[PDB]
Amino acid sequence: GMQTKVINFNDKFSLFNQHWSPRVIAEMNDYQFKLVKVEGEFVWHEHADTDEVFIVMEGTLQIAFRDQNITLQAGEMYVIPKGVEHKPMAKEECKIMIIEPR
Amino acid sequence: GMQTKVINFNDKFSLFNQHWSPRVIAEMNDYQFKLVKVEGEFVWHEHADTDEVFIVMEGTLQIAFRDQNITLQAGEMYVIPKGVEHKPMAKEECKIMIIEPR
Ligand code: NI
Ligand code: NI
Repeated sequence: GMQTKVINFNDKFSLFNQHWSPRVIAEMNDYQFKLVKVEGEFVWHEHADTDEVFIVMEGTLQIAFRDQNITLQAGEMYVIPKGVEHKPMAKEECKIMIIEPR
Repeated sequence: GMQTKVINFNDKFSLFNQHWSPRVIAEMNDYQFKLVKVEGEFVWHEHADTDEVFIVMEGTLQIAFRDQNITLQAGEMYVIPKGVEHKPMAKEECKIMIIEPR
């Protein structure tokens, strides 16, 4: 049945504990919805050809930009415009969802 | 500055009470993230050329299909494949997010 394809975020987060390792949970056209557990600092990087979306599901995420840091709480999102250098970070474990093209 | 671009779902949902009237809260490439308040039944329809994502933020949503029904709670999502007829319904007010091409 179609109900089996209803995705529960909490159920999906329970399946892995590894950090900085996105899990694809759904596809929409040529885009993917990915769950990630993060802690500590990522690296400075950019996506030259696409905007990237961060939705915080649980915890507190920071994203460093060249002149400022932004803070995202649970129930908040941000669109990183294409070509913009950034470095995601989390003081404690943070549960996020990323949406971007395949 | 850039913190002004952080989107809080509760803050956006509090800006309107009108039902079945999606409000665009963000854009990712040629896609839109839209918030909607729904209650009662919609109509049977399809999107021939695109998948459509529903994410329930608060309440309970039912989506009727021609052969079966699914139920989504807060913290759950479903991808309606392109060309598939469906009719969203909510017994009580339900807060949702829809993601699809502009
Ligand atoms: Ni990135
Ligand atoms: Ni629809």
